[PDB]
Amino acid sequence: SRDRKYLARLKLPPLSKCEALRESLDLGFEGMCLEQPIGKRLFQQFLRTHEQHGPALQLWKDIEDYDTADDALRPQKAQALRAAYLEPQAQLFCSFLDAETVARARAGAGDGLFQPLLRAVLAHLGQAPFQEFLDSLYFLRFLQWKWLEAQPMGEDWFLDFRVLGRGGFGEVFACQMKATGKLYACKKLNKKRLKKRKGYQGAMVEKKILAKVHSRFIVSLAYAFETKTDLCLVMTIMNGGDIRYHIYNVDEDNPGFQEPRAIFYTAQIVSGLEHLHQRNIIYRDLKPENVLLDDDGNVRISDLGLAVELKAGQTKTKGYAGTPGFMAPELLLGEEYDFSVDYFALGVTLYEMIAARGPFRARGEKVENKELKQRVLEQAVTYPDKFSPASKDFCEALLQKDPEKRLGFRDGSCDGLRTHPLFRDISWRQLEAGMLTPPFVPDSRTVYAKNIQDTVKGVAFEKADTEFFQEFASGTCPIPWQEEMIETGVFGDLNVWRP
Amino acid sequence: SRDRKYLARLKLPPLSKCEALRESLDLGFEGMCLEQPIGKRLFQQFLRTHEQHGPALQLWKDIEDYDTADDALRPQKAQALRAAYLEPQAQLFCSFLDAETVARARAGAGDGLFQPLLRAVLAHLGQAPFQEFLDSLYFLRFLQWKWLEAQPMGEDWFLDFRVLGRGGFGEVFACQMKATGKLYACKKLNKKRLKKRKGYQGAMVEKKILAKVHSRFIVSLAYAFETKTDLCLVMTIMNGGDIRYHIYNVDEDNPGFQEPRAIFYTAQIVSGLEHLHQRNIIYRDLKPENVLLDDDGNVRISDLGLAVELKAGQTKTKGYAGTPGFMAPELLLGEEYDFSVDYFALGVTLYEMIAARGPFRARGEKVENKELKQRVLEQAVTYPDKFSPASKDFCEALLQKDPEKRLGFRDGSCDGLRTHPLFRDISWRQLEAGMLTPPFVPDSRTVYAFSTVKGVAFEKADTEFFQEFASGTCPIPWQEEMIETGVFGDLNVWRP
Ligand SMILES: Nc1ncnc2c1ncn2[C@@H]1O[C@H](COP(=O)(O)OP(=O)(O)O)[C@@H](O)[C@H]1O
Ligand SMILES: Nc1ncnc2c1ncn2[C@@H]1O[C@H](COP(=O)(O)OP(=O)(O)O)[C@@H](O)[C@H]1O
Ligand SMILES: [Cl-]
Ligand SMILES: [Cl-]
Ligand SMILES: [Cl-]
Ligand SMILES: [Cl-]
Ligand SMILES: [Cl-]
Ligand SMILES: [Cl-]
Ligand SMILES: [Cl-]
Ligand SMILES: [Cl-]
Ligand SMILES: [Mg+2]
Ligand SMILES: [Mg+2]
Ligand SMILES: [Mg+2]
Repeated sequence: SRDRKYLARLKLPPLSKCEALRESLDLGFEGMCLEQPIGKRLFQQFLRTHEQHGPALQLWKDIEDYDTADDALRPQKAQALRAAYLEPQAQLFCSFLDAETVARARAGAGDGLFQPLLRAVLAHLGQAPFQEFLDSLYFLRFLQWKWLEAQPMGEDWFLDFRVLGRGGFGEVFACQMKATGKLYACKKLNKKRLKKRKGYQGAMVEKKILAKVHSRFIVSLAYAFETKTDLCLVMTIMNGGDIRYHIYNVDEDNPGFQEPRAIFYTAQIVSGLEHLHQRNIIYRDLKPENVLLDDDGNVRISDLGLAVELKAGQTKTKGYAGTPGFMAPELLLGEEYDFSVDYFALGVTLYEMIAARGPFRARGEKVENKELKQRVLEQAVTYPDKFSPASKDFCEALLQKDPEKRLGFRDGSCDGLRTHPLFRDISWRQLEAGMLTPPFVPDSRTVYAKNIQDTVKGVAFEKADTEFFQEFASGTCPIPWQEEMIETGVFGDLNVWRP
Repeated sequence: SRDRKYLARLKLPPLSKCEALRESLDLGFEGMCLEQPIGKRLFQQFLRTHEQHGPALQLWKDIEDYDTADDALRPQKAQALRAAYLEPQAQLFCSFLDAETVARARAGAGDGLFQPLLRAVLAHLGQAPFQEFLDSLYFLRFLQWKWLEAQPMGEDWFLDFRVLGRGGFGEVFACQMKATGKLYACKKLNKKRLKKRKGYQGAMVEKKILAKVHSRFIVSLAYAFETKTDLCLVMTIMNGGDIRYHIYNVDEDNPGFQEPRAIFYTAQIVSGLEHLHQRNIIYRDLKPENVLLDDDGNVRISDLGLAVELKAGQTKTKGYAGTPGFMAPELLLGEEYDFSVDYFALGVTLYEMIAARGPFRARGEKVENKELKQRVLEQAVTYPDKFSPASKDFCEALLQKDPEKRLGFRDGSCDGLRTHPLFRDISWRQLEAGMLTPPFVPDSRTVYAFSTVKGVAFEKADTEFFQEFASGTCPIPWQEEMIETGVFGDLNVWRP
C-alpha cells in the first residue's frame, strides 16, 4: 500500500546533479544496456525512435521471444523471424549483419539456433548504436535514474510486518518498501552478537555473493544497510517454506516427495549451483533447509555465509566447513577441493527428498562427529525401494566418494550432468526461463514454517567494527532496484516526456 | 506533400554536436521561451510535466485565450479565469502571485484586463521555472532544434513551380520547401544586374529589415541564400494579388473599394507601419502595389528596398528616396524627417483605395517631376462624394503638408491614430491577432496578376557582399514552419 511520503521522494533530479555520476560509472555496453533493466529499456526506447535501428531492435526482441516460446510454437517463430529479418527484400531486413551470420541463421533446427545471431546482433548494437545512445537524451535520462538509485534508502524506507524465520544472529522479517509497496525479506543481523561470535567474515561473504550474482535460483540482494542495532539484508521474499519443512512437516504420514517433484527441485538447485560455480564460488552448505520455495513453488538456494570465492588462478580451496552429514569425503579427509563438495551435498539432498531420511543415519540417530565422519568416508549408501533406477543412479553418481569420479561441474558447466536419464522429461531451456509449472505450489492461505515466539554483555565497538559495518552497508543494488521501479509502475510514472 | 529525401535530412543531432552552439547561445527567457515558437513549446512541455507549474501554465494559456476571444465571449472567459486561478481554494489557485496582483485581476474591466496579471505570471515563470527548464532535458532538446535550424538549407531545398511577379532584378516564384511541403514566395535578385545597376544597398536593406521584424502585417523572411546567378529571399507567399490590382483591375467599371474594405486595409497597414516605426525603421515606399494580399484576404506591406533603419538614438534622417506622388513634403523640401513620411503615403494610399485615383493627378494625367512635387507641396486635396465625413477627415489628418500637424506615431505608438472615428467599428485587438474575418476573400481559381547583362565580372568585394547577404535561415519563421507542417511533432517524440 504505497506510502505517499516516500513515493514522493522518487523524483528525477535536475541534470546538473548527474555530472558526477557521468564521470564515475562503468559505461560498459553489456553492463548498462543488457544487464541493467532501466538501461536496457531506455536503450530500446532510443532504438525505437531511430528508424535505422528498427530492424536490430525488432530482431533482438524477436530472438528473446523465440528463446522463451513454447516448443510447439518455435518452428513457426523461426519461420517468421527468417522472413522478417533474414530475407534480403524484407522491410526489416538486417543489412548490418554479415552475410555469413545471416546465411547460417537461415539454416538448421538445432538447440543453438539464433544464439550466434543474437551475439551478432548485440555485437553490432554495442558499436555505433550504443555510441549514438550515449550521445542522446536517453542516456542522460539513465543518469537521472542512476542518481535516484544512489540516493539514501536505509531503514526508514522499510516496514517490517511479520517474522519469516530465525537465523543465528537475528530474525528475518517480511517487509515492505514503503515508496513502491514491493515485498521483500529482511535478514537482520544483530551487531553486538555478530562481533561476539566473530561472524563478520561469513556475514560479509554472504552479502558480497548475494550482491554480485543475479540468478533466478539464488535469492537476490536488493538493499544492504545498517541500523543502530543491526546489519540488514533486504532480499527476495521466499514465502513457500524450505525443502526440509516440506519433506517432513507438510504431510507427516507420507514424508518425502514423489519423484517428479524431487527431480524438479534438483534441476533448479543444479542451476543455482552452476551459476555459483561459473563465477568460482563454492557454496559449501547445500541442504534441504537452505533451499527456499517462493509463492509459485519455484526454489532458490539461500544462506551463503559459508561460501568461498576462488581468486583468479585458484582452482582449489581447503577447510572444515559445512553441515555434518552434507560434507564430502575429500573435505573430511583434509584435502583440497573445489565445486565437487556441493555435488556430494546435492546427492545427500536428493537422497533426503525421496527417502525422508539422510543416507548415513537412521531416524533420530544422534552420533558423535567422528562416527558420522567414518560413515561418510567408509560406508556405502543403501537405497530403499522408493528410488527409481534413475534416482538411485544419479545419487550414486553424486555420492561417489572420489571427487574425480563424481558427477558435477566440468568445462565451465553442468551440461554433462544435465544429460543424465533422471532429467529425461525436463526442458532445461524452460526451466532456466522459469516457464515450467512447478509440481507443487504452496497454498497462500498456509504458513509453511514452524511456529514463532520472541542484549549481549560487555561489547563495546571500536573503530574497526564501525568500519566493517559501513563497508557492509553498501546500499542499493542496481539491478534489483531497477526491477522494482519497473515492476511497481514507478518507472512508467516517472519516465515521461509528454502526458 | 513532403519530399522524403530532404525530409530525411531533418534529424536531431547527437548532443555533442550542440556544444559550440551552447557556448555561443545568448538567449534570455523572453528570447527563448516566449519569442521562439519551439522554445515556447518545449518550455510549456516542461511546465506541463511538472505538476507544481500546472497552475502557472494554465493561467498563461487562458490569458492568451482571453486576449484573442471574440468580444461577446470575454465576460464569461473573464469569470471562468478568475474562478479557476484567482480564488484561494481553487485547484489551480496561483499561490505565487502577490495578493495585490490577485486583487487587481479579480475586479477589473476593459481592454487592459489581465495584462498586469500576464506580466506577473511571465515574470514568475522567468525565474525558478525557467532555471529548472535550463537544467532539464527540454532545454537540451531545444539546443538540438537550434542546431538543426542552423544547418545549410539553400537552393536545393526549394522547388520553384510558378512565377508570381516581376521585379527590377528578377522574378518572384511560388516555391515549395522540399522537406516540409510548405509553400513560399522566392524573390530572386540577379547578381550581375544588381552590380550593374548598383542595387546592393537596397537588396541588403530589404533583407536585413525582413529578417529582423516579425509582424503578421509585413512579409516574413524565412531564408536568404545565393545561387550561382542569384541572391534569393524566401518569404511569406502572398497569393491574393496587390491592392493596386484590386482597386483598378477587378471590377473595372466599379473601381475602388467600399469604405469598410478600405478601413480594414488601412487598419492592417497601420499595424505594419507601427511595427516598423517601433523598431526605428522608416518604410519610405508605402503604396497600393506594395501592399500584398494572402489567401484569406489579409494584407502585408512588402518591397522594403527603399527603407532606412535609424541608428540607435537617431530620431530623424535625410535622403531623397521613394515613389513620386507618395513622398511627403518634408522629404521633398530636403528637410530632415522621421516616420511622418509613411503616414503621408498612407494618406495617399487610402485616398486611392476610395477614389480610384491619386489625390494629385486626374486619371492618365502624367506630369513633370517638378509639377508633381509642386502639387504635393502646395495643392490642397479635394474629396468627392465617395468619401464619408470620417474618410475625409482621416485623409486630411494624414495628408497635412506639415509633419508636426500630421496624424502619425506618438509616444512609441499609433494609439492616438487608432482612436480616430474612422475606426469606429474595428476591434484593434482582434485585428492585431488576425482574428477578424477579411471583407474580401480572393479566389484560388484566379491568379490576380529579362536578358543576361554584359561586361560584369565579380571581385572580392562582390562575392563577400553576396556571402554577407546569404545569411541563411530565420529562426522564428523556421520554427513556425517545423511546427505548422508537423515535423516538430514527428521528431519530438520520446516513444511512439
Ligand atoms: N529470503 C527469505 N525469504 C523468507 N524467509 C527467509 C529468507 N531468508 C531466510 N529466511 C528465514 O529465516 C531463517 C534464517 O535465515 P538464514 O539466512 O538461513 O540465517 P542464518 O545464516 O543465520 O542461518 C531461514 O531459516 C528462513 O526461515
Ligand atoms: N511575398 C510575395 N508573394 C507573392 N508575390 C510577390 C511577393 N513579393 C513580391 N511578389 C511579386 O513580385 C513582384 C516584385 O517583387 P518586389 O519585391 O516588388 O520587387 P522589386 O523590389 O524589384 O520591386 C511584386 O510586385 C509582386 O507582384
Ligand atoms: Cl541450427
Ligand atoms: Cl544463428
Ligand atoms: Cl536525443
Ligand atoms: Cl545422514
Ligand atoms: Cl490584471
Ligand atoms: Cl528533465
Ligand atoms: Cl496622385
Ligand atoms: Cl506622372
Ligand atoms: Mg548463514
Ligand atoms: Mg516592387
Ligand atoms: Mg524593392
